[PDB]
Amino acid sequence: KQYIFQLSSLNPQERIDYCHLIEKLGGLVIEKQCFDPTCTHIVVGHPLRNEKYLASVAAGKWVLHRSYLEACRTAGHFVQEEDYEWGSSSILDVLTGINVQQRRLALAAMRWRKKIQQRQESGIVEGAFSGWKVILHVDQSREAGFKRLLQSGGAKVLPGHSVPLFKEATHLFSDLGVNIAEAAAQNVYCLRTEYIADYLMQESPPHVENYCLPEAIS
Amino acid sequence: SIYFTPELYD
Repeated sequence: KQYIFQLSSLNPQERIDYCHLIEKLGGLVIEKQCFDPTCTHIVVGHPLRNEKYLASVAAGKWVLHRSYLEACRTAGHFVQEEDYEWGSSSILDVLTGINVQQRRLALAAMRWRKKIQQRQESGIVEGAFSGWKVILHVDQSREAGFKRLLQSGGAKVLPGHSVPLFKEATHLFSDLGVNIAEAAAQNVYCLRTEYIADYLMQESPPHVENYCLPEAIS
Repeated sequence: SIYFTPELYD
């Protein structure tokens, strides 16, 4: 089996210590600030709505608590992942300070891992955003992160926000030169970026009408 | 932490 890690929401010394442990154990770490779809596992210090966490869920990666690696260190090899998944009872029942956002994030990680891995062995490639064709109009500080997140779950991110693209688009997300009302007039879902995360975080997410951008309202 | 990757949200 392949053991290609990323790391997220960890102290620098934790990251250094774990990079060394993972290599010692025979795995690899992708040391990038951004999400990389080549990875198979991620160890997360704190479940957050950041690029690595959400994109790992969208693709159904193993999303693991740090005690995983400590059990690996003891065993002298990579142990079974199940009891160390953030969404598992073994982790959730023992930890404190987990707020509702984090619990939802942890549970979603496990749920999407299960869903996607049953489709892999069935021979289909299909993340959380499969079938989505997306126009992004988001803060430049954040756009590339959303694009990778969306792509990780199998969405097509369309190039640009020109009106001609609206007929190909299913979703237009914004958190803010884009003619939104024009897209809405064509029944493109014109939605706040929060929908992306809640879509992953929730078994049954609220109706899209709850996330409508201002120009798309009634 | 300053060393945790910022969220994609306010």
